[PDB]
Amino acid sequence: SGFRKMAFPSGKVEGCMVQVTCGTTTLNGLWLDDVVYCPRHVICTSEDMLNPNYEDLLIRKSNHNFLVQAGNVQLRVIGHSMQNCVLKLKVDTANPKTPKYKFVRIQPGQTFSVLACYNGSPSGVYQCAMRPNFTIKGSFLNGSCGSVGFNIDYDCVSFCYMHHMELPTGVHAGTDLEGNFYGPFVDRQTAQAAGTDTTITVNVLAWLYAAVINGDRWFLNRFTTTLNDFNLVAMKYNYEPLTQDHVDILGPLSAQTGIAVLDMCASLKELLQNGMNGRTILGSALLEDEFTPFDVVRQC
Amino acid sequence: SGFRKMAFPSGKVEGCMVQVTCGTTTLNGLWLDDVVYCPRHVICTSEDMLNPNYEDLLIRKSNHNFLVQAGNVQLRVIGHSMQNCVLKLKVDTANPKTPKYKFVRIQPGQTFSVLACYNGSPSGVYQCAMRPNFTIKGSFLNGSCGSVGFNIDYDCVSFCYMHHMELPTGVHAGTDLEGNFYGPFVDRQTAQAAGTDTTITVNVLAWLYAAVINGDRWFLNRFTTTLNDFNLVAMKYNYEPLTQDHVDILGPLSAQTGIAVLDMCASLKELLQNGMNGRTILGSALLEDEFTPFDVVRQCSGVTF
Ligand SMILES: CC(=O)N[C@H](CCc1ccccc1)C(=O)O
Ligand SMILES: [Cl-]
Ligand SMILES: [Cl-]
Ligand code: NA
Repeated sequence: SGFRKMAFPSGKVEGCMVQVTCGTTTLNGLWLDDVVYCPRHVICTSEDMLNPNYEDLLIRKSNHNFLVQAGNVQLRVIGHSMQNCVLKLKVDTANPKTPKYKFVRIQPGQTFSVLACYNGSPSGVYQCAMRPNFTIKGSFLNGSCGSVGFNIDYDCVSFCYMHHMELPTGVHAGTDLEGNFYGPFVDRQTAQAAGTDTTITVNVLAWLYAAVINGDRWFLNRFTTTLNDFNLVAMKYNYEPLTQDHVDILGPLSAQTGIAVLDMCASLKELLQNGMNGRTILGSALLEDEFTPFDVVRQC
Repeated sequence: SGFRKMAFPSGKVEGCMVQVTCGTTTLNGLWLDDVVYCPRHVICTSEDMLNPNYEDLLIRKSNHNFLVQAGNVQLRVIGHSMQNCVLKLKVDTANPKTPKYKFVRIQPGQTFSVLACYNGSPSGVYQCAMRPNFTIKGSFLNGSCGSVGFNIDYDCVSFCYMHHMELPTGVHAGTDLEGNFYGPFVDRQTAQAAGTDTTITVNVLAWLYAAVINGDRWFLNRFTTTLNDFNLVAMKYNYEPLTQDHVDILGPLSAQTGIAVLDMCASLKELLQNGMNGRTILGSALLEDEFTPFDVVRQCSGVTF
């Protein structure tokens, strides 16, 4: 037993990380088969940060303006194109370490691992969630752009995130591996701000079910709630509305513990009213929202 | 910016994980050069685990009693020996993915990454501290025995931990890679309990420095203190004593933030005596003690492997 923030093993992603240089700008690229994916803003100069014309900056590049390095090996760029906010550099070598992979666009509430990289080398791995405001609370320094987020279900790597920028509140914005931004953000240094963030209600409930599976019962109560009454209370605490989809998704955890989803909702209403009274749940004195129903069933 | 519980990249270790089976027991092995390391308790039945005679159980077994599987490849065992509570299975093939590595023994308070594995297959990686009572607060299910803990320094993997068992409190016990237990534990089915734990003071301070580097500053104050004064408050709150060595190790973070260690100790004294008054530090309502000073320097400067 025990309950930990756990990331996927990073090895299958490590063997895909390269350094991409264009101008004086170096960041990370993802090398799959014969394509290197990286943030298109690698082609921006210091005066092209506010309103870059990516189509114009790209057409002025030759393949040999792109320096791609896989460890000590210079890769030969033989093609360049742009898909949304992702630059794709065709190279003359397929990565021999390419894992089985796919590209998946995730929804808010979903979790994934991030392999934080600098100069094409891995620094560390951690778990993140896509926040309801379409940001992630990452750990990223200058040089981290092109680091990716991923899940590994059953030997196949699902790439879901590529890191593009830090917003003024210190949270992170990026794209799927088709180059489409999560949320209303753009790859320009024009003033942008995340929407008000909310707590991921379904994930809190999943983590309360995990606490019960690990033998915590102190926060349970004898009450139930309607789905509608729960949402009226929870939104006063900046909690996301719980949908009938979310209720359904919790069904297996409901069945394993024999606590109905709306009984557990009453427990969460009460925890929001009382706080923890100097107690902890699974080692936290806050209600944790970065574990999904799927994460809890995998780990428990 | 941002600050997360961050593991080392696990790829160098993923290439060393194998499945070891002896009779009805399957758990994980570490394949380095031509030796597979695993818990010696792989040779035990249920009966055996109550009062095992490992010497006796092992001399009975032959090489062919150990089934070692590296993905879909059987390795041939050509030798078996025991070192303390670890079994060494010599195999006929050196691991071609053996990284630069050494075996190291860590101290309580030091952190490392665990690669959680099942049937020889890597499942998850997480960061954890060797607790002052020599347990780790792990996440392990049936079949995670032989999962390992490590640090990376440049291109060298330092292996520091092998998982052997769960204690009745849900915390975990194991050995270094030379088979020496961390803490007062034995590999038998018996009544064993974790000693009462204590907070790793130098790590809480490191984490307060991480918070300041990330602009979380409300807990800072005009006051300073002394080791002796702080250590009387520490002892009272079940905190490890702060040594001069610990002050020295925080040197870099004190320099890089403009908060002296004893200035930050005065912040920590006020937090222990007063609580957080409904506030949070780096998204926690508790004082976090599983980041070392080196963890904070590494994460906040982007050290790479
Ligand atoms: C050095 C670096 O990594 N800078 C990025 C923003 C760099 C950028 C440039 C052009 C358009 C959008 C974003 C960050 O992490 O904040
Ligand atoms: Cl999703
Ligand atoms: Cl309250
Ligand atoms: Na102070």
